[PDB]
Amino acid sequence: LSPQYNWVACGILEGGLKAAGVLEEGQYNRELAEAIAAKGEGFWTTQFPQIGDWNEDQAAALADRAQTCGLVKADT
Ligand SMILES: C[As](C)(=O)[O-]
Ligand SMILES: C[As](C)(=O)[O-]
Ligand SMILES: [Zn+2]
Ligand SMILES: [Zn+2]
Ligand SMILES: [Zn+2]
Ligand SMILES: [Zn+2]
Ligand SMILES: [Zn+2]
Repeated sequence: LSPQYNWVACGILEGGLKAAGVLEEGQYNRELAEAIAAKGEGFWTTQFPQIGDWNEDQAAALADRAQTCGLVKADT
C-alpha cells in the first residue's frame, strides 16, 4: 500500500473526520457517508442536483477510505 494508506495517513483521516464531527463509535460505512454528505448539504446541493451528486460521491469515497483505514465497519 502506497504512502496514502499507512497508519499515519489514516491518522490524519481520523483526525479530519473527528474535527468535522462526522465520525462516531461503532459506525458503519454507510452511516459515515450520510454524515459526511449531510455536512455539505445546503444551497448548492439543493439548487443543483449534480453538485448534490458530487457531494455524495465524495462522501462515498471518504467513507471507503475510512473503511480501509479501519475507521468504520464494513456494511452488512
Ligand atoms: C480510541 As477512539 C476515542 O478514536 O474511538
Ligand atoms: C475504529 As475507532 C472510531 O474506535 O478509532
Ligand atoms: Zn474507538
Ligand atoms: Zn455520481
Ligand atoms: Zn441523496
Ligand atoms: Zn464504495
Ligand atoms: Zn479512533
